[PDB]
This record gives sequence, structure tokens and C-alpha cells, in this order.
Amino acid sequence: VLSEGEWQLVLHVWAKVEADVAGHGQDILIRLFKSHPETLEKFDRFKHLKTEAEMKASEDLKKHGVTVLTALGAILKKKGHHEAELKPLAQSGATKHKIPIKYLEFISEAIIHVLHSRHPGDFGADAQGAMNKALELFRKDIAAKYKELGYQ
Ligand code: HEM
Repeated sequence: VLSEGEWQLVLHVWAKVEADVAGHGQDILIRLFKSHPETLEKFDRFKHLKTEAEMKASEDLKKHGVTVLTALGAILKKKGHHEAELKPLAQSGATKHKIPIKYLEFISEAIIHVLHSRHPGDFGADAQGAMNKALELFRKDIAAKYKELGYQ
């Protein structure tokens, strides 16, 4: 559980991401692929992407990055009341994609990194801790939904 004041920092931050979803989107994913390349394997559509530059130029990637932030965003504004929203993601990752929780951790890290790089002044320790929590609550919820479906 997050305190109200924590939710706010999370949401205070999200507002900045929301000003350039696509842009936050690509940095996030490129960082992820870059830092944990094995994650690139889940994506048949992106595996032919050999460099940053080509990653950046990919429209599919960029679209995919908006889809991600968009979805994450709906969850964060639910402030912990996200079952409905969460359910479909646990399902597809348990059943179609098989995304391990670890892959979720990685991603959480890229998020953090991208926010800290782009919004230093709005992402100090306090807000950062708050974002970490929020991300943790998401991963914990999903993990439980995964087990309930037979995955993990
Ligand atoms: C912040 C956490 C994430 C969110 C909100 C998120 C959201 C989504 C959404 C909305 C889709 C499209 C619908 C669906 O297939 O479920 C998607 C698709 C997918 N996600 Fe994720 N995702 C996250 C993390 C990841 C991670 C870490 C991976 C793999 C390392 C991943 C792999 C996939 C794949 C393979 C698909 C299929 C999309 C396509 O190719 O059409 N997702 N993700």
C-alpha cells in the first residue's frame, strides 16, 4: 500500500511523461533492450534491430512504446485499485508472451532510469521511492495473477 502523498508524487511525475509519451516510450525500451538484451528475444518484430539509431527510427517500436506507457498509466492512476486493468496483462504474459517477473524488474529499472534522466528536478529521492513502490505493487499483483493461472 502507498500513502496518498506518495501517490501524488507518482502522479506528479507521470504528468511529465504524459507530455511526450512516445519519447519516453522509446527511451524506455531502448534502455531495456540495451541493458538486458535477452529481453529482445520476446520480440520477433524488433530482433532485426541492430543499433540504437535503427531502434529510434523504428515506427513499430515507438508505437509499441506508447502502448506500454499508456497501459501503465492507466494502472498508476487507479492508485492501487487496478484489478480490472491489471488482469488482462497478467493473462497475456502468463499465456501468450511468458514474461517472467524478472523481465518486469528490468523494465521497472529502465523506467526509473529514464525518469531520472529526463526529470531530475521532479524526481528526487522521495518521488523516486514512491515510484519504486508503485512499480513494486504492480509487479506483486501481476505475480499473484500469474500463479493463479498456472504460470508464476
Ligand atoms: C510496464 C510493464 C509492461 C506493460 C504495461 C506492458 C504492456 C503491454 C501491452 C499493453 C501489450 C499489448 C497487449 C498484450 O499483448 O498484453 C504488451 C505486449 C507485449 N509485451 Fe508487454 N508490457 C510490459 C512489459 C513487458 C515486458 C517487460 C516484456 C518482455 C520483456 C513485454 C513483452 C510483450 C510482448 C512480447 C508483447 C506482445 C506485443 C506485440 O508484439 O503485439 N511486455 N505489453
